[PDB]
Amino acid sequence: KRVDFCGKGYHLMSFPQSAPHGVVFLHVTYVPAHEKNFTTAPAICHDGK
Amino acid sequence: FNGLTVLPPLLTDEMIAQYTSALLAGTITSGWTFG
Ligand SMILES: *[C@@H]1O[C@H](CO)[C@@H](O[C@@H]2O[C@H](CO)[C@@H](O)[C@H](O)[C@H]2NC(C)=O)[C@H](O)[C@H]1NC(C)=O
Repeated sequence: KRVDFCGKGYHLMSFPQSAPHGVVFLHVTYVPAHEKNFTTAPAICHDGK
Repeated sequence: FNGLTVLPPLLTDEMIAQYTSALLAGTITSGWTFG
């Protein structure tokens, strides 16, 4: 859950692999895209509530 | 000076201030999604 600890962006999981004197991690990340603009409001008034 | 020298840093203070300002603007405006 700690941000950017492993993989740039939201993290899903990872795969390990060996190397002659080290390790290699493959991080799978989720990246949102195709953003659209909208207009919001914090609260809705109904029946005086 | 008798054989000792001082080298200048690669990044000047101005670009450091620019990075700090960019980070601050990004975190105020977009929250955390920009990270
Ligand atoms: C949200 O709506 C605004 C209003 O149209 C859009 O704002 C544009 O933003 C770009 C980049 O800053 C400017 O170059 C345009 O002039 C803006 N249009 C205006 C002020 O009419 C914006 O694209 C929409 N979407 C988002 C994600 O902000």
